Amino acid sequence: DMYIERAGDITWEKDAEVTGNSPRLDVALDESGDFSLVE
Amino acid sequence: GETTDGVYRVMTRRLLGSTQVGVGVMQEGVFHTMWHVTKGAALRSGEGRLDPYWGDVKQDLVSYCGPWKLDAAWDGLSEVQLLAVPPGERAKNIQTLPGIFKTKDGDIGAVALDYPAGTSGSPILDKCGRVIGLYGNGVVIKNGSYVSAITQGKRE
Ligand SMILES: C=Cc1ccc[n+](C)c1
Repeated sequence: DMYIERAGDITWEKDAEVTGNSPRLDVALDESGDFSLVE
Repeated sequence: GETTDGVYRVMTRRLLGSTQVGVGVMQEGVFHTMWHVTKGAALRSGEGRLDPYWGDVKQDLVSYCGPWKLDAAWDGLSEVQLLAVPPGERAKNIQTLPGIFKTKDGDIGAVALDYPAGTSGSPILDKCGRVIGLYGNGVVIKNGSYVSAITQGKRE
C-alpha cells in the first residue's frame, strides 16, 4: 500500500549547484518503455 | 489528504521498514509520477485515496485524480534544474545543460545526473519554475554513467 508525503515546493533556486554533461545519444524506445542505445 | 501543489515522495510499507520507491508532482489537483514507480496502483494521502486516471507504459507516465496537467517543454538551449528528492534526504536543486536523446520519432532532452532508483519521478524545471518533465527513465552509457530522458506527457 503506497502513500505520498510532501517533500517541498517546485521553485527554481538561484545559485544551485551546477553539474552534469550534455551527451548527444542515438536511442531506441521499445513497447515496454525501456530506452536502449543504438550503435 | 494533502492536495497542496508541490513535490512528494512515494513510499511503501510492503518491504523492510518504510521505503521510498519514487517521487511525483501535485499540480492543479492531479498527482503526476512515472508508471514504473507505482505500476498503476492506488495511492494513499493521509486518510484519502488517489485513484489512477490516465497512464501509459511506453511513455512511462501516470496521473491520479485527473488528466495530465504538465505541458511545459525544454526550449532546447537553456540550462534546467532537476529538483532531486533522494530517499531519506532533503529535496535539492541541481542545475545542468541537458543533452539529447535522438530517436527515429524525434529528439528528446536528456539529463546526465545519477541518483538512486527511488528518485524516479523527480521534476525537471525551467527558469520560470515550470515542470518540463520527470526524471527517471533513461539509459546506461559506455562509461557506466546514467542519463535520463526529460519525460513529459500531453495536456489534453
Ligand atoms: C532515477 C532513476 C534511476 C536512476 C539510476 C538508474 N535507473 C535505472 C533509474
